[PDB]
Amino acid sequence: YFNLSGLILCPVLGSIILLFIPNSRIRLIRLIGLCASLITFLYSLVLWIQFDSSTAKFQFVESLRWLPYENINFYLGIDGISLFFVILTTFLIPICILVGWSGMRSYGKEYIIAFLICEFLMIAVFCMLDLLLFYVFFESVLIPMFIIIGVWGSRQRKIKAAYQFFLYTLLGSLFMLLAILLILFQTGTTDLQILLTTEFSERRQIFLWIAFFASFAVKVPMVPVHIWLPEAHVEAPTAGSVILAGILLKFGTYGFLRFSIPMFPEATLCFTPFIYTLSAIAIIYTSLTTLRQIDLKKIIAYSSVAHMNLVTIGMFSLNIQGIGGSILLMLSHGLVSSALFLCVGVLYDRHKTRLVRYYGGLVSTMPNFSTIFFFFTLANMSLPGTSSFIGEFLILVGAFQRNSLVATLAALGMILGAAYSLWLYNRVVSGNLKPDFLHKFSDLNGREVFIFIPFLVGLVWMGVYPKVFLDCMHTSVSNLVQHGKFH
Amino acid sequence: PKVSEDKNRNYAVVAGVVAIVGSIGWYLKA
Amino acid sequence: GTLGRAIYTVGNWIRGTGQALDRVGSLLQGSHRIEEHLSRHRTLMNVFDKSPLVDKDVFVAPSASVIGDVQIGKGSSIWYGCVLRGDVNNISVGSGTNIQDNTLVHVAKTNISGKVLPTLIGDNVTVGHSAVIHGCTVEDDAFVGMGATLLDGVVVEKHAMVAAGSLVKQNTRIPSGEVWGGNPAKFMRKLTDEEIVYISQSAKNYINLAQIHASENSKSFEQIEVERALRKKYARKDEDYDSMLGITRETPPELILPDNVLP
Amino acid sequence: GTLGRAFYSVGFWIRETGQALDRLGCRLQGKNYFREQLSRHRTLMNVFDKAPIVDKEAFVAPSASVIGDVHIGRGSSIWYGCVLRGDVNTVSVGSGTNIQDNSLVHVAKSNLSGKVHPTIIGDNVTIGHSAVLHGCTVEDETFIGMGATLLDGVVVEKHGMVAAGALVRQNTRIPSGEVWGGNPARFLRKLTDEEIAFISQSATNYSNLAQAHAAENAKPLNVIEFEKVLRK
Amino acid sequence: ISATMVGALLGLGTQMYSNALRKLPYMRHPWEHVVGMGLGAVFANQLVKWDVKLKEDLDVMLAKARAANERRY
Ligand SMILES: CCCCCCCCCCC(CCCCCCCCCC)(CO[C@H]1O[C@@H](CO)[C@H](O[C@@H]2O[C@@H](CO)[C@H](O)[C@@H](O)[C@@H]2O)[C@@H](O)[C@@H]1O)CO[C@H]1O[C@@H](CO)[C@H](O[C@@H]2O[C@@H](CO)[C@H](O)[C@@H](O)[C@@H]2O)[C@@H](O)[C@H]1O
Ligand SMILES: CCCCC/C=C/C/C=C/C/C=C/C/C=C/CCCC(=O)O[C@H](COC(=O)CCCCCCCCCCCCCCCCC)COP(=O)(O)O[C@H]1[C@H](O)[C@H](O)[C@@H](O)[C@H](O)[C@H]1O
Ligand SMILES: CCCCCCCCCCCCCCCCCC(=O)O[C@@H](COC(=O)CCCCCCCCCCCCCCC)COP(=O)(O)OCC[N+](C)(C)C
Ligand SMILES: CCCCCC(=O)OC[C@H](COP(=O)(O)OC[C@H](N)C(=O)O)OC(=O)CCCCC
Ligand SMILES: [Zn+2]
Repeated sequence: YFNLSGLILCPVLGSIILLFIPNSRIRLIRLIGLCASLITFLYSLVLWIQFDSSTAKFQFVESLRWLPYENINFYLGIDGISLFFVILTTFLIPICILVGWSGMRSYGKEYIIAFLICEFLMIAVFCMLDLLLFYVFFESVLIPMFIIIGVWGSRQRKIKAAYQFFLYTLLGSLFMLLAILLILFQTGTTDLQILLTTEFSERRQIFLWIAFFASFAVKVPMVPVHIWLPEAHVEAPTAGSVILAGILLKFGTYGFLRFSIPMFPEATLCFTPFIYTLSAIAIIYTSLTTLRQIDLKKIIAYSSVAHMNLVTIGMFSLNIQGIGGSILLMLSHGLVSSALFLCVGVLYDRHKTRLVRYYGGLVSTMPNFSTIFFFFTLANMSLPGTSSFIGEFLILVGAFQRNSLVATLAALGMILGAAYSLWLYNRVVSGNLKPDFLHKFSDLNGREVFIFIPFLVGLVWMGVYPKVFLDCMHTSVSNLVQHGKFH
Repeated sequence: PKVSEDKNRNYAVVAGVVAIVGSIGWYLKA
Repeated sequence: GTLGRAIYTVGNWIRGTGQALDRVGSLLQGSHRIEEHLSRHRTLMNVFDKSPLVDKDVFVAPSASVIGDVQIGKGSSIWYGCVLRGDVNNISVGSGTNIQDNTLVHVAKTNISGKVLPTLIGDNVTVGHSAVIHGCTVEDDAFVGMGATLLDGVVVEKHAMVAAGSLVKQNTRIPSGEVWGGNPAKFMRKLTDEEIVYISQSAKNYINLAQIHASENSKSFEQIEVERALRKKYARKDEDYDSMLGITRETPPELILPDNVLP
Repeated sequence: GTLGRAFYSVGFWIRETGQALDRLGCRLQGKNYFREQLSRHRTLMNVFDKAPIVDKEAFVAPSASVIGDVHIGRGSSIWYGCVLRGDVNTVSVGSGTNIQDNSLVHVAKSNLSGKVHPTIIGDNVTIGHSAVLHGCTVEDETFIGMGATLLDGVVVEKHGMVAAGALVRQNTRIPSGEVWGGNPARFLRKLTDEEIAFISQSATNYSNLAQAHAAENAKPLNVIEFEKVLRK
Repeated sequence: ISATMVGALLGLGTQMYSNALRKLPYMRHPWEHVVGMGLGAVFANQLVKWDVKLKEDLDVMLAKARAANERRY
């Protein structure tokens, strides 16, 4: 009876226990936090065992009243899509605890409080069918990320970085809130099952689609609004910055799948070229911007921006394979970008430069880090045999089947992906060794070596045999694509 | 050492104990 | 009356229950806590048969441990943590001195070199914080720096400041008007009249400062509680309501320091 | 381990509840003798699971504050004002040695500065006045000068007499029968035989003198002063 | 979850919250902790009962208002 309620309660118990633990007992704080995170991960994994990937309706649901007339209420559940996101969210956080394990004495227990709070917070986002409360938890993640960026930021310029990441989010959040109010006042409720079965007005469809796009175009970096991610992402702690591109970047893109595509069937079709003309030029402009960059963190963030703009093309291209490929690409990106930021943060925790000019010739030393970095660069390099290529090949297939022009521009993205990532790899860990700057340096010890092991095994597993991921959600994608129309 | 010998505190103490008795009765009798 | 008797009986019952519960809580700890017990530390004890003859005007802090035959003159004072151990030979502390905080005075066992003499301190002599005097023979009106480490056989003359943190070696004589410091003898400089005035004024300042510490450290329980309550009552002032009520509140004399110790 | 600390905390909770009940009962009877400022010092202060072990034949001064895992050998004296603290690791004090007035022993509390080194004191070690041994091992039959500042990692081996005011640097062994003094500890000369005998002679005399104090410092409380303090 | 374990836990939590917000060790006075547990349980139970009563006496009044509106024709 491993229901969804316990999956959210366990991080809450972990946080509550940590609150009343003295700061001196640094031995116990890290142990109990890591144990709580791992129990949450196992409790998420066991859900995959009892998933029952057969029904079109939703899986285990928990209903808790929220208004006196049961008008709108906490209504949990997963269908076929948020399950993998829940699993990956539960898996990334223990890595966050492990990476920031050595320096926990300075961080204190407040470091784990924020991470566990955000943990069950993002857990409650993906499995939340009620539309309004999905927005409550959708913007609830502002506070933990604000605190993580500000309190434990690397450099002093973190003050300006957090303001953009906050206000850009609030603007779109309230723009969406207005649409939510319009929908609730018109329909009457915000439950997802009912609200998907309401005849809307075409003139009303376009306005509400635009209102949702006001914020969902900020979470996924679009052409007009993508400045926040690099500035507010290079300036975050490695344990914290690894989930801005890990789970905090998948809200809006996944929010399109659950609250835009089946919600507004007649508006996405009318706005399809606009999304194409935004994302196709995004994958070009951001990729070109990536080349002339010097900071080690910003290049990975820009590559992440390009990957999200690519997955947006395959998501709005309504195909049974386009959406599945979008989900595979999003999971693969969540793995690879997380791994890449850990790889570029372990360098910072030893030398504290964040400049490619200083780094050079790191193959003559720390070869294990060089091998890991090369593998994850190849994964970002979009090679077949890794989970990414399975990710964007289906995107290209779905785009080309609908529009021929958009597929060529999208594949220009994976052509241009070999210009910055390979250049970074050859300019950081394969150059000429310079003893003037990097006087001394060690290699990865047992902690960061074990950190990349789950990443590597999951990468290979989902790259060579992505059947189980596609097997578990073919029904849900089929139901999502076929909606509103009957032919 | 057999009497508190304070003709002001004892009334306060008996008031406190009768208040406690009243509280427990009010919880019980209602 | 009878109500008072009943309340006293209830108090005894409550006290017994509380003591029993305290005992149970102590047992649950595994008896891993050392009980507080009582202050066994005693000032002015007898080492073998000889008592320290301390004058009436002397201030001896309760934390001090003045043992052995110690002769202390009028007007002088012994401060907190200081140890006047005089087990073997007499320690004739003069009148008007001040053995300051955490200072140690010890005397060798008449055989450190074969011609050992008891420690003697003159008059109007300041010793300083955490000094170590082991067999010295300080004479009247001499300055000792804080943390000094005067070993045996040393004699400091009048007005012969030892620098703080010094390590005056064995049988080292400091001439009057000279300032010696550092690990070796290491003469620094001559005396100045500003400095002699400073020495005299500091010596008299500690004498007219010691009596307030002497009075405060020797207040009865029924008196210290009264002073604590009075200090709490007059912690802060309020001229508004004082003027509106037509009254004035003056601090009690027992809460006012004498004007000699104010800057 | 962790479970023992939980029971220790519950013991504090129950002890304070009983203490508060005692205070309420005493105050209800019209007595306020619990508000005194009595010095709450214990000469054998401990932590959860250290409980300093002292030999019965040893002598510890009332002003001494033995804290932590301090072990005291047979016949050694623990004089007035010494601040022997042994919380992190063991502090073994040898048999027949002495720790003079206003001295102390660290264990280098903070674990940041590498690994904490336990303090070891040999037999018949005439530790001097105002010794500030900062968690260093000291072998048997040696003398430590007054005002010495031994730091962690120092191995003062046998007969390694240390001059007064020394500041021997960390992890610098003192050669046997060789004196080190000054700032910092530098070679001065070699130890002589009359001082070699004098070290043990002083140790024996100090042990006997400590026995005399312990005989006379364990005298009953002399309630005359108890009545004197109350009657004021 | 029985409207009493949540109440007792919330009362104990706010007791430690008040105690530690003054920069004191969390378990200063256990007796006020247990009375806080009791008060939290009582308040939670009464809050649940008051919510049930509020809904019950709100439905019977909303019905009256709707009936009064329905007599327009
Ligand atoms: C602030 C932190 C919040 C953290 C927890 C949030 C989760 C809250 C859910 C926990 C919880 C307590 C609420 C705690 C409030 C905290 C107080 C804060 C201050 C404390 C210092 C509410 O859970 C239920 O409570 C019900 C109350 O109405 C509501 O059900 C709706 O009500 C209808 C009304 O018309 C609606 O029409 C309808 O749609 C729903 O049926 C819902 O709120 C919910 O279903 C647990 O349920 C508790 O409520 C009831 C029914 O179970 C029980 O009492 C009952 O009384 C008799 C008939 O009442 C029964 O004969 C008897 O059998 C039973 O004993 C309790 O024993 C307990 O079970
Ligand atoms: C194994 C054991 C298991 C464990 C056993 C567990 C047992 C549980 C027992 C719990 C006892 C409950 C006690 C309730 C405690 C209430 C608070 C204590 C109140 C209290 O200060 O005392 C009286 C006051 O009096 C009342 O003004 C009003 C106070 C009236 C309330 C007193 C009621 C006490 C009767 C308790 C029942 C008696 C039953 C006896 C039980 C023992 C039988 C053998 C003394 O005043 P006071 O002026 O001298 O001084 C007070 C006091 O110092 C502070 O409050 C302030 O600093 C000061 O300003 C002043 O107010
Ligand atoms: C298309 C993707 C397919 C999957 C990717 C794996 C394919 C191979 C990718 C890795 C190839 C090796 C590249 C490693 C980095 C090269 C630079 C480097 O860092 O060298 C390191 C690492 O050396 C290696 O090359 C290790 C190679 C390990 C890779 C072996 C696995 C390849 C086969 C796996 C393919 C998957 C099989 C199918 C799975 C179902 C040390 O070399 P040294 O000779 O010691 O010189 C360093 C100088 N100094 C001694 C002074 C320190
Ligand atoms: C069962 C134990 C009752 C013990 C009653 C008791 O000790 O009251 C004292 C405390 C605080 O009062 P004082 O600051 O004067 O403590 C003065 C000093 N700490 C003293 O102990 O006297 O009362 C409470 O907070 C409890 C309120 C809720 C009470 C139910
Ligand atoms: Zn001596």
